[PDB]
Amino acid sequence: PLIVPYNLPLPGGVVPRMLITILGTVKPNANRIALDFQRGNDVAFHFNPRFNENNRRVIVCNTKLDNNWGREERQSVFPFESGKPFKIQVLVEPDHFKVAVNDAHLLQYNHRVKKLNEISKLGISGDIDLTSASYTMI
Ligand SMILES: CC(=O)N[C@@H]1[C@@H](O)[C@H](O[C@@H]2O[C@H](CO)[C@H](O)[C@H](O)[C@H]2O)[C@@H](CO)O[C@H]1NC(C)=O
Repeated sequence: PLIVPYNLPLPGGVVPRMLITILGTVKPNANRIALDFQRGNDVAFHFNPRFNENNRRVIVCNTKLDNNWGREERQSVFPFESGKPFKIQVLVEPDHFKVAVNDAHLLQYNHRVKKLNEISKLGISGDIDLTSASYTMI
């Protein structure tokens, strides 16, 4: 097991065909999970399952540039459950991050930060027990 928050270095940045796999279990009565793909202080892709935003479960995705959050992209399909093991796979494609949860496609996020090679770390945080975080090329 890994200590949360966990920083996964992405040496030389991300590139198309890189697959990141995250295995963990959601804590009971979780509030949030977050993945933050970083370019220095900037957040290229923030992926943020929220378990109780005004008694709704929602995934919020966004980009933070110069300390400012941009336009949120919201997904109401919510495959995480409190107390239960999950797998998140993030596949870098030429034009977007593609995210699957428990083997099922969830969402795509168009690249707003376009210097992919500068996206050099992934932060994993939130209400989880983290089992594994790794990457491979497909
Ligand atoms: C309903 C709505 O628009 N709520 C937003 C919050 O989502 C937003 O929260 C911040 O969201 C960013 C990602 O976009 C990130 O998850 C931060 O950790 C989180 O604090 C908040 C502040 O940017 O703004 C709310 N908007 C309003 C109108 O208050």
